[PDB]
Amino acid sequence: SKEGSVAPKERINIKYIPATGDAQAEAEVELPLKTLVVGDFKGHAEQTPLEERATVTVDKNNFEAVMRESELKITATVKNKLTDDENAELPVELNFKSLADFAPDAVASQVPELKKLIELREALVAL
Amino acid sequence: NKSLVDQMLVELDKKISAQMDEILHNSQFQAMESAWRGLKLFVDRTDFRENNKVEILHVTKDELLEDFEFAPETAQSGLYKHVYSAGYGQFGGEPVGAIIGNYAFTPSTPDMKLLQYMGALGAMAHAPFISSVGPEFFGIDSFEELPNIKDLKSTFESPKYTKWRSLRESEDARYLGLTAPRFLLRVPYDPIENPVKSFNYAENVSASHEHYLWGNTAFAFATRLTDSFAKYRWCPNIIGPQSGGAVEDLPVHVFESMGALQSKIPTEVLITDRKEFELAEEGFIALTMRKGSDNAAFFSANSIQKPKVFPNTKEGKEAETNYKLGTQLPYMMIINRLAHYVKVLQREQIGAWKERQDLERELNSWIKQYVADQENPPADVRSRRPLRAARIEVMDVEGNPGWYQVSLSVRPHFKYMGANFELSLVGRLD
Repeated sequence: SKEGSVAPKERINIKYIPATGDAQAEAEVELPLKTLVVGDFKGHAEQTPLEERATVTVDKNNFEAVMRESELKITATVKNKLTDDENAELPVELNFKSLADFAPDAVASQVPELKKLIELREALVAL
Repeated sequence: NKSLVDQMLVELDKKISAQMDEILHNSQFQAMESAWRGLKLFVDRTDFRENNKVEILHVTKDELLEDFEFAPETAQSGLYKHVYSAGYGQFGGEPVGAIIGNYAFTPSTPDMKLLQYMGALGAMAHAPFISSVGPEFFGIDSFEELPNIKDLKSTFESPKYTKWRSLRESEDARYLGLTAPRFLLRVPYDPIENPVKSFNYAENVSASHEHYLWGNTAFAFATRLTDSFAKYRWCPNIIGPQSGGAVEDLPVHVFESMGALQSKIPTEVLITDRKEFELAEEGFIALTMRKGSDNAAFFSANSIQKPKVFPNTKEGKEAETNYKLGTQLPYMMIINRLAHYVKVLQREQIGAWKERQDLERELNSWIKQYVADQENPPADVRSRRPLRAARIEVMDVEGNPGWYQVSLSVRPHFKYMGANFELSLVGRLD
């Protein structure tokens, strides 16, 4: 209920109301300025129609969880410059979880044709 | 012996950095990294402990166009159901305040049909759509020739742009804003300045400036909307170096020029002020770099719609005055917030014993909340009570009882947007 409750009527009826008596006073929540950021956020088209896919609430407190659940992906081809050939291409297959994954460290870990050179560099440094 | 091992380390770092330059400059990877890193740049500069929510919907442009054309009208699409029907017109929901498009727009007929339809969605849902003008919208390669274009007003008369000039004159161009040039998200890597773990990487950025990570401007404009709302519970304050529109903290990149040092500009160009006023007259929001700093500013936030010319009489200048108030975003955000409060609060009175003068009294006492009509209010009280006058007329729909017809007309505080000065030495003056 919303009006509270009273006892059954007695000789002395005492109940408490909001005694401000504020006629022409109505309650509203301060409406959120709900910005709807719409942009290309995944590496592919989805077959799911636009009315069925859902909005994702993002704050500061779960942004890594939003990038985590988003299951990001890029599958593409780059020019390979570990040798002296133009036709030599390097296929990459990456997986992304947070904004650490765009650094050259994690990118250096997620392509084995660079990961073996990082480890080989670790062989040359340790000697 | 050891020096040969170190030379093998330098050559090997040239190899791994040589490949890493090719992966990190991948165009799809720049799209992903630009969208998400720019998204965090928007997110962490807002203040979510002051009732702001940002929602994410993964949409590419081709399914906005395929969606809208597959929809029988604008009123049954998917995005109309995520913005309007699940929001503004749902019992108990919350209105969409603004829509930020992480897109880039060309003069191609799919893009202008997209902006006609998003003008319609912004019409029925009271949500301004903000996006980015791409480099080929002006007829040039990239943004580093805005000092080299002689005249924009004579550029836009070509028959390439006929659809665009058909778009500005439409009555739904109050709800669009297209933003001019982009800006940096990320300092290019270096051993010292932005290091990487367990490796020596030195990002060799060439003369071609696509190798930088460019983020969207519309995110930065969205930081100005959401921050202004977090301070002041409204969004009229997005238009100055000091009034609220200042976007601070941009990354710099000091790199060796032909013998000297120079700062690579965080925006693509230093827009001179004549060029800014021209972009403001064309309906664009010019992100202007402050030269010698790392700070940028919106000197203007006009919307798309062409400001009309009326005859030079008394009534003509009043009607031009109203029509240029209508076509600028720091006033349409005021009318958007009034439209949202009027919808959301005036659904809670359906079923109360109201007469006509009841709505006059309750709306006038409702809107005396937002009137700041003293002699000289300071900047803050103007910031949180934006409208200076309000004149409400309530009439009945005759022969359809109870249905009331209301005209709510406001007069906002004019924000200082240009002046002409004439100076003259003289004697004899008092």
